[PDB]
Amino acid sequence: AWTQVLLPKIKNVVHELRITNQV
Amino acid sequence: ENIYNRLGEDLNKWQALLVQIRKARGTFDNAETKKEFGPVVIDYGKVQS
Repeated sequence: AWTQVLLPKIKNVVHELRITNQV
Repeated sequence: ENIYNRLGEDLNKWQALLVQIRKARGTFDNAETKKEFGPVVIDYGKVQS
């Protein structure tokens, strides 16, 4: 069930894209 | 040109000032847009970009 949820409560994972010293 | 004349032929050309300019990037070039300090908040939003 968890696998088909990936494809059961699931935490929402988050990450961001940023730029520093123009990188 | 004033900077060039003042630091004409330093260690190599400047070799120091450029280093602190990287350090001078502090309080700047960060994900934070508004500097909070207690009940006084300063937003460098317009000037950021």
